[PDB]
Amino acid sequence: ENLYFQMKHGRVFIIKSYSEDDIHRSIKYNIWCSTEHGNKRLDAAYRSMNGKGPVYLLFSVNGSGHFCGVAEMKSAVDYNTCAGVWSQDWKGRFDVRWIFVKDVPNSQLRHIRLENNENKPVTNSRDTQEVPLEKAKQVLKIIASYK
Ligand SMILES: CNc1ncnc2c(Br)[nH]nc12
Repeated sequence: ENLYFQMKHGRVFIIKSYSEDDIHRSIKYNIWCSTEHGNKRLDAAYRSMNGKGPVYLLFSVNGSGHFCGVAEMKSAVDYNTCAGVWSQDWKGRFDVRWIFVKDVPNSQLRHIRLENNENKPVTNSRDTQEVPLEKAKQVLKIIASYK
């Protein structure tokens, strides 16, 4: 048995990227940026957490068929930073720490559905879709165990 993930503090968000370049840059420099509304949502969650638990980011490139890894949010959002550092010319930056870098096919995860998103498969989420914690524990377990 593995009962590690089944912890009652933590918040988990889907991150969708159109760009494989942005993913590589994120892993290289441990930073990320979302849309304006995505940034606001992540920033609110990080600050309300007050270090009592992690904010996890589950990354997937749009259209790729797989998640590509897991990172923890590690700072609030800085909204006034150098423009143009990502593939398309994004307002701001925050720190992350990449945890897993591995491809996990959507087939491994499509059966987990999100009650807060019309019971759609977690694999059908938009950028910064939040994941209920009890579903997030199931997703993290499948990702950590995929080979
Ligand atoms: C740099 N950040 C991003 N890059 C590419 N696509 C994204 C979406 Br969709 N939301 N944030 C994104």
